[PDB]
Amino acid sequence: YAWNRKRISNCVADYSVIYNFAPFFAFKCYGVSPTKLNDLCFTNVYADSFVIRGNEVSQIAPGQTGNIADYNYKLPDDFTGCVIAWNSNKLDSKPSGNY
Amino acid sequence: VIRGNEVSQIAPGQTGNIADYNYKLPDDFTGCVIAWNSNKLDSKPSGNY
Amino acid sequence: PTYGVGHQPYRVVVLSFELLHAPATVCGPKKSTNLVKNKCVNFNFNGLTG
Repeated sequence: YAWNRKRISNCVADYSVIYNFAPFFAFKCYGVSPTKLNDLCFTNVYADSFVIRGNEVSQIAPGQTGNIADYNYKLPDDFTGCVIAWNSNKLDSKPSGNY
Repeated sequence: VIRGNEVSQIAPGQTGNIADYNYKLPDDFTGCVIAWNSNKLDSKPSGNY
Repeated sequence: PTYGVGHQPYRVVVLSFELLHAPATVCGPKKSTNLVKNKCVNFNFNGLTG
């Protein structure tokens, strides 16, 4: 509900170093492909960060309703971006409870 | 033996590092791709180098 | 072994098939049937039904 947006502009970006930074399986993308992401030039890119449960990662898709997608983080129907998701149990969980 | 991030690259039409420098599948490929995790056999605390 | 699931080892074994352009050398366990002629019949010649 209080997710942060960071503006990225006026730089060159290499997208082959993403896989060495976070332990995710693969990209999921809408409108583009991750293989050809380094073959063209953009205007502006933004980054969003939040943490949700494993049952609500399906609500980070366009045209989907639910709990997170209806009241916390709604995506456009013409979304042309790529969403990365990975598991983090050693940093986002505590034996006493990460509240 | 490949990394877990390179499983999707073993397909026709894929580009990257493994698909362009180690192992490339043809566009007219007709077969089955099998991948399973091997964290017990191919992993060492000092590293499987 | 303490790494994440994205950096975990994977053992990949792929199979590449070859379509029927030669005499077939690998086939399944089905028993053959004696040939019949001059009758309306269903056939299966090395996987080619009809």
